[PDB]
Amino acid sequence: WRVYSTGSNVFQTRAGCLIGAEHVNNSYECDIPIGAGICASYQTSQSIIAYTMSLGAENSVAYSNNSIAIPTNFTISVTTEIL
Amino acid sequence: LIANQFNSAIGKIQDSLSSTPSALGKLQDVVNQNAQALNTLVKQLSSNFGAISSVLNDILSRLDPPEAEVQIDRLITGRLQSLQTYVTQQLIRAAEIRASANLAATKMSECVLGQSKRVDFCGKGYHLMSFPQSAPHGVVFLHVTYVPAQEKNFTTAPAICHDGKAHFPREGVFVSNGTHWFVTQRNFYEPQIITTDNTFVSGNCDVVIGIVNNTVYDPLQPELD
Amino acid sequence: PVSMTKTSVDCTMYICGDSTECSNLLLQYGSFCTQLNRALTGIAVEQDKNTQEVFAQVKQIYKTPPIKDFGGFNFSQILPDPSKPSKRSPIEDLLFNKVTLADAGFIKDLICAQKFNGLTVLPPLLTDEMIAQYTSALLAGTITSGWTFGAGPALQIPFPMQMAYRFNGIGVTQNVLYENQKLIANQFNSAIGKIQDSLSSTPSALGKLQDVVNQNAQALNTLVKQLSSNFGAISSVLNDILSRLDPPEAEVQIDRLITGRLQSLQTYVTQQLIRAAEIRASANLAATKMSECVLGQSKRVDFCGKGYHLMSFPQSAPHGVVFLHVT
Ligand SMILES: *[C@@H]1O[C@H](CO)[C@@H](O[C@@H]2O[C@H](CO)[C@@H](O)[C@H](O)[C@H]2NC(C)=O)[C@H](O)[C@H]1NC(C)=O
Ligand SMILES: *[C@@H]1O[C@H](CO)[C@@H](O[C@@H]2O[C@H](CO)[C@@H](O)[C@H](O)[C@H]2NC(C)=O)[C@H](O)[C@H]1NC(C)=O
Ligand SMILES: *[C@@H]1O[C@H](CO)[C@@H](O[C@@H]2O[C@H](CO)[C@@H](O)[C@H](O)[C@H]2NC(C)=O)[C@H](O)[C@H]1NC(C)=O
Ligand SMILES: *[C@@H]1O[C@H](CO)[C@@H](O)[C@H](O)[C@H]1NC(C)=O
Ligand SMILES: *[C@@H]1O[C@H](CO)[C@@H](O)[C@H](O)[C@H]1NC(C)=O
Repeated sequence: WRVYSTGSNVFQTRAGCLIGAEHVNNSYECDIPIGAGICASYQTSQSIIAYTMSLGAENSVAYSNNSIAIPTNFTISVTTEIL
Repeated sequence: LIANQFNSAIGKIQDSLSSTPSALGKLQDVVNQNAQALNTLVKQLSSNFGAISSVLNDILSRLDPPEAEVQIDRLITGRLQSLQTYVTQQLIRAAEIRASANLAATKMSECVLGQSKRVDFCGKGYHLMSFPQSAPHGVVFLHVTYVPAQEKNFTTAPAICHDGKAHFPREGVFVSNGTHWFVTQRNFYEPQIITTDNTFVSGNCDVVIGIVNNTVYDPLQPELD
Repeated sequence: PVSMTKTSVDCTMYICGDSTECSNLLLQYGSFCTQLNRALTGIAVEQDKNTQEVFAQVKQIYKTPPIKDFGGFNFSQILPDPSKPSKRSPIEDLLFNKVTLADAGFIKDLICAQKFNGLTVLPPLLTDEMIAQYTSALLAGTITSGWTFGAGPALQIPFPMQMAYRFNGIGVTQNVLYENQKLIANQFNSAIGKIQDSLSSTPSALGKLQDVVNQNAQALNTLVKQLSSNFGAISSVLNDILSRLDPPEAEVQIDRLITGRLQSLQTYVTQQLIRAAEIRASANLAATKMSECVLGQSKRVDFCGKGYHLMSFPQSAPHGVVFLHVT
């Protein structure tokens, strides 16, 4: 089959050669694992995109040598677990 | 407040299981794999293995014994190899399921019949209790946990120098509104006046670094004077 | 150990390497090769599941502040170093240089000789640069928030006050720490430096990792060597049997070669399944230690090092994890 190899959106990953998926500059959470930190998903007029997966949101804790944070309110949370 | 939060959370569990269809995949996959194995085994009956036909009675109804033996031996070799493959993979899968059942027994003994202090063993947060429910070939735990969330900042100090003595909290921590000093337990903000009954004395106040100067109210002195 | 090397084997290039007649003889055996590819693909997925289960405990990436007044404690041998191309701690650098890794498997030796007979190595899903980012997030959360970042929102606290809480956990009254802060700081720094030197000197330290790598390579090695056996045929080269004999007599030889090579593949796949079960048990133990020793304080005896446990720090290693238990 050769009707995909025309391409014009070829991409080179450390796992190999990806044809038929456009590369973005964003970073999302992983949907379909490809490898070497590259995942791919189906999003926007809809297409298949390949990106570098994002570990999570960046956070910075305001550390200091005389400062503490204490809660004031609480939440009762019920989660499930299937075995 | 806690009654309303608990009832509401159980209702959200109800709706989340009622709507999301891919929740029980850990059970479902198990069933799928078993059926898949049996399926492959059945269609191994249709392979020739090098014989004239995959139907045994067609070898019997056509050939005389001194070569029907030769073809039947080939068929027997192939089918016996298929059975040994199936039995080995069933043994390994049974080992995995036994490990999962031992983990489920441990969670039943520790999360349900008692209260656990292992972190992230019985859900996320500080564990309060658990309830089991049955599922087809499996178990489902509902872990009820405590998660604290609305925080403020305060400025602390490890000790209080009062009269050349260092006072330490019996339980809690010293905090500041900005102007005064209070004693607070470590997971819920409720300030109290620093008395003698919730602090203990240990040594003088020239050794601890970062000690702040304050006063400690004694409950006996306004009783006498 | 946490994971092993993801390996894929193609039957038809292994058994009937580049032949049409051998493929037609192999189709009479049914669906062995679909079964083998399913088993090896299951192992290859489970490896990434192991690594994701161990390291991805939190879903925010904390960062340590640039100021480093931790009351006298000095975490410089475990915190990441910005003056390197890969942002790693120097203990992680020693751990990367100790293991003589083989079968790297990126895009391009003995690895090529394995590669030309249908044996491939897949790359892992998480690189070595993101596992270091999870490790740095775990240390930043531990030294700036205590245990509370694994149970809700991260709440900052001064470090010697956290360490006083940790003495109060094991039955020692907290005035012991505040009257001996300099002594504990010096003992902690000296112990970390001795860990550095002892790991830098002893060469047989990481055998638990190394053995895993060795065993996998050994299995692949003997699989390749099974291509050189006759199994009762006139040659071990399929093209010679094809280039000499007529089809109705060469079919008998080729069937014998197919039987032997298929038995070799089934032996290799069975032993890989059992080793994958062993590594998964070890990865579940590593996940339990990460949840209970690092994200909290344990009271189980000898679970998190020998003595009364105070706290722990994780570091990455090639296909594994290294805990430092402070006790
Ligand atoms: C603690 O949090 C709870 C919710 O988690 C607060 O309860 C809500 O209070 C508002 C008042 O503005 C009501 O409108 C809501 O109906 C309440 N929710 C529930 C579930 O009852 C509570 O007020 C908070 N308390 C403090 C002191 O902050
Ligand atoms: C420090 O905490 C005290 C708690 O008493 C706060 O002082 C009170 O302020 C109210 C007015 O808002 C007065 O009516 C009370 O008499 C005060 N208490 C005392 C003992 O004098 C004070 O607001 C807090 N500091 C800050 C900056 O909020
Ligand atoms: C934390 O410990 C490190 C140990 O590596 C200290 O770094 C050393 O500091 C001495 C003092 O001048 C130097 O002679 C060494 O060359 C340093 N070694 C390295 C590898 O940098 C570091 O100073 C300590 N932290 C603080 C804040 O003092
Ligand atoms: C913490 O509270 C102090 C007030 O004491 C404030 O100055 C500071 O900005 C707060 N930090 C954060 C991160 O909220
Ligand atoms: C915290 O650090 C500051 C440095 O600006 C110092 O002045 C202060 O004494 C320190 N506090 C404690 C409790 O060590």
